Amino acid sequence: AIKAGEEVIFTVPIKKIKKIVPRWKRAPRAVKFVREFVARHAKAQEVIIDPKVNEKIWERGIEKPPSKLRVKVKVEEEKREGEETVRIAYVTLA
Amino acid sequence: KVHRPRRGSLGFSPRKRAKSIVPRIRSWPKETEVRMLGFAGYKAGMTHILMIDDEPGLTNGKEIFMPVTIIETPPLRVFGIRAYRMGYLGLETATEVIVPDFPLDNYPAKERKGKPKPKMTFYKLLERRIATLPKNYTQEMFEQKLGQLEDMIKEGEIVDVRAIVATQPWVIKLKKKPEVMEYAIGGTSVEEKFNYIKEKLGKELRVGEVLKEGELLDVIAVTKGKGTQGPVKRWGIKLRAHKDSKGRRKVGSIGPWHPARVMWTVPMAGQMGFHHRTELNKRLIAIGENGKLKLDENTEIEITPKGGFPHYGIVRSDFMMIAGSVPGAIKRIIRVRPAIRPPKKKPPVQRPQITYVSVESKQ
Amino acid sequence: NTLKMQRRIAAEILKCGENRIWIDPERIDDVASAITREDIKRLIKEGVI
Amino acid sequence: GSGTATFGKRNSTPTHIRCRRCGRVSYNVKKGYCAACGFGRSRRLRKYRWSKKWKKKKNA
Amino acid sequence: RFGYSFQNFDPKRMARASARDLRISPKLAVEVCRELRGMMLNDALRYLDDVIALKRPVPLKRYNDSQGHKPGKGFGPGRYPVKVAKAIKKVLLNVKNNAVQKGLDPDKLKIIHIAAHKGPVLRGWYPRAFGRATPFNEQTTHIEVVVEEIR
RNA sequence: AAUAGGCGGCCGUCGAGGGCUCGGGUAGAAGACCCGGUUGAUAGGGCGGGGAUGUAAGCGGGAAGGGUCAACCGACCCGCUUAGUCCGCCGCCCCUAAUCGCCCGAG
RNA sequence: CCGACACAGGUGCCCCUGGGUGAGAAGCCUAAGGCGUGUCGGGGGAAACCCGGCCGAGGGAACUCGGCAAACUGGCCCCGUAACUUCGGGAGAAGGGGUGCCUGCGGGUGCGUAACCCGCAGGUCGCAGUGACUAGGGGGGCCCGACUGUUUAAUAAAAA
RNA sequence: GUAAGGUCCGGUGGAGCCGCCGGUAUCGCGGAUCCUGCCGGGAGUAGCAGCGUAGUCGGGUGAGAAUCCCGACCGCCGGAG
RNA sequence: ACCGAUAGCGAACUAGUACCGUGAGGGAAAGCUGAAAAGCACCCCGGGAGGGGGGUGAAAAGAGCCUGAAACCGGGCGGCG
Ligand SMILES: [Zn+2]
Repeated sequence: AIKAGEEVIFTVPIKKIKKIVPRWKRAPRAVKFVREFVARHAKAQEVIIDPKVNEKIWERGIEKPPSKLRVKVKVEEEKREGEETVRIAYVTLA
Repeated sequence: KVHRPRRGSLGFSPRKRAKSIVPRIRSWPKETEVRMLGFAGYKAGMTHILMIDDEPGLTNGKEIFMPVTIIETPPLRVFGIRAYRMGYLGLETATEVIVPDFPLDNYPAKERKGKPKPKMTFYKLLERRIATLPKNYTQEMFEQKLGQLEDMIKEGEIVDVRAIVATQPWVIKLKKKPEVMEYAIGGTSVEEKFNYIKEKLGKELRVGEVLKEGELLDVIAVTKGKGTQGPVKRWGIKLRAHKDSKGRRKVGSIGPWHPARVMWTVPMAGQMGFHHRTELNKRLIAIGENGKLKLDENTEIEITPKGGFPHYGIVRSDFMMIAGSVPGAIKRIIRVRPAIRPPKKKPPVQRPQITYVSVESKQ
Repeated sequence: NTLKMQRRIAAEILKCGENRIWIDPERIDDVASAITREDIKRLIKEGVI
Repeated sequence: GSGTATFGKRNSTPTHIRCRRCGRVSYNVKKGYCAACGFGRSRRLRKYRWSKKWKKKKNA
Repeated sequence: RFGYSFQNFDPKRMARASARDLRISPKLAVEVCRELRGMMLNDALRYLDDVIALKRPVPLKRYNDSQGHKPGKGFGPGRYPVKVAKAIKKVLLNVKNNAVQKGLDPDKLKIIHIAAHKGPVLRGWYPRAFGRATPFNEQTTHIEVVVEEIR
């Protein structure tokens, strides 16, 4: 498990979604896949993707996102509004 | 009008998904010798060999190319004996006895960080298939049940006896849930059959002990699935005229005015593949031990091609090399039985002369 | 609260297309507060626009 | 043609406009006369006994 | 509307609530109310929350044309009427408040009657081919619920 | 199969056996089917194997000629280089996620 | 704006168009300007089948009423072009060869090594040099009408 | 009551109504692809593609945001969009 | 001894009004709270619409207002299943 305040390195395999969507529907699908993968592997209720990460994914157009992505995941606890302690996973490049 | 054979065969209808992924054998051959009539394995892959032909024909005594299929064959576990009496309309099972739980040794346990070895046992892998097994079932209870079955056989109410066997995917590391099968025993006397099953109850059977090299077999398996397929692929109809504005891959007319209904024989779309099929007269070229094939009493070669079989692991146990192709996707459970309707001039029952075996990367 | 007025007036003031106007994302409140051409000019001089 | 496409060519001058006499939009502007009352072409009003609109106006 | 179809309502052991002119599907409202009937109030609220969250399909027994099945037993046609569930959750909370202010215990309330009716139809038109204008109508729904405190 | 079958086993007179949710295709239009689920190699990751193209970027040298026949420019060639890039295939390693939870159920 | 409509039609293509390739107001890429409103979104080896597009071994019209549809050729330079003929044409007939990049020379007009064109020699890379885009397939007989042009707006464009 | 129908009992309603005799009439409903109004199955289905397939990530607003606003990135027309 | 709001003039009412056609010209639908507004003061929930209490009234007749049929739809009840 990932605790609050610790950073981990993840290698998201975006390729797994390449052949299940139309070629022109691959960059946003890769963004969604990154979001879901980070949520699942960090057990986080919400995830914040950095604009730099989004630009890296959208670097080569809407049809050619990177096959693999290397991201840094940092977990934080909100514990605000009384809705339990939601876990926020921040994703950054490298 | 112009005549022609109809598209497809009506002898395999309905073309529906197979009832069970585990194939069923409906008929058995008649053999004098007392042995189990067949075996089970997992389909691994395909390769080719060059062999001196010994089967009758024009190409006799000449080296020939020959495609062969590999079935990994871990030893089977004989864990039940069943008896059949004669009912009003056919055979009906009278009794069935399974052996009590015993420790399992061929389980490939791994020592992970923390905790000791799992220390698995029988009735623990079998639960994944049955889920309801006897409790407090002891050796004395098993012995008395066997005695009761033998007394029934002596009385003569029993007309047949068969063996309940289980596969062991865990030894080859394929999976853990076993497949339970019911096999008839060759011979004539129920007493001989009962003794043969009893002496092996709770023990292991090897394809080397069961089958013979160079004999003809029938292969039973569920074919590869193709999903829903249109009539062009399902039955082989001809494409419509290229000028058609309503499609090309469909039947033109699905019937006349009378009868005022669609006849069941008209080709139509539906499930293709995943059907229970039987292929007759397939020669058993070789049986290999521990994934190794011996050629000339001083040369042995790993049967696994470089890089492993595609979509499959590495052959580590006994295996069967059979001529030609067999139905089923990779890793499918394949049943084999002795030839049920063999020809009259059969090939000799012995391994042929193999001059070359292909082990090059098949991927 | 939709700064179409401010964007168009700034474009007219600066003599350029409306797509070449940059509004500080951290001062949209002040941009909305500015409602007259003079306020828009003040924002342009300050650097918000 | 002859339908929807031709109906798009109605952006020219209107055939009839408001009439200074009867107040209806029936004044032929190109020919300079009214198709409802005859203004600009006849001193007297355009009335016909086969027409009922002038009676409709007064509920007669 | 104002009235209720319930017969033996009394102001001591029962509490009622209603909603009128809801821009939702009366068919799906009926299908949802069928399952909501005869259930505890808190359990019904949890069921509606699950339906909204898309974790539990609502079965269809009357209006189920061209509807695909769902995983699990009893499916069969099913779907997720999120809009209807959200609309009915407000009515459920309103009846809960009514019971609480009347003095009943929310934890012991059981939905003994709940029904949906088709209300007034709001009319409009959509243009079609060949000069045809065709009806385009919104069907509103009335919802009525009365719960009883079990003892 | 309305004569709507046979047998072994487990349960009942809280409770065997299941469903949703979870990681995946030997499957698939929705359903369904199949493997795995800490009793673990299901997928990801790391390493290795086996493949598909065809020798990367960078640097050194040469180059038809030009140029003060100097410096310098130069398509292209050679060496580091069976390289580099990628792998909808395979093996080993529990490093990460297969968790938590909810529901039906004969009497 | 008109067509019942926030209609892919008509009215208005009514007046105007930076850079590169290129003969070009062509095709493609791009600057200014505009837009994400030619307005329902999400999922998926999640099929069969339908509509648009790409390729396809060997044979090459055996299909069909009929080569319908698609394919072949395709730009520029050089050579070389038939029957017939109203001597103007046919004609880009047909058919054949070349085409990139780099290092320099020579010629035209020019004050100019400014700008635009026209040739020559050498080296060199690939399957392919009009490498994308743009971009004719051809020939031989017969009937009708001389030719350009007009016609049943909404099944006939023709020999009428 | 063979009947066209009449009359009684129990609810709603709040203001007119009937028996018998003799006269009068726009005097008796299933159709006329009848007229006017309302409401059904088709159906929670078709359609919301084809001629230009366009959005994504952070922040803001607001009870509520795929659809509103700002920044960045990716795109489309660019002899007209 | 005419009709009684699909009847009677097309119009019982903001009717030759709104609307259709370039034009000549064609031309609808639409009446009723209560005796008196006495037209629901205050309380809880809801973003709102409105819901539940509580008041007015002989009776909600609650303005979506005299009566409230049938078609059609939802629930309960009884029968089959
Ligand atoms: Zn006039």
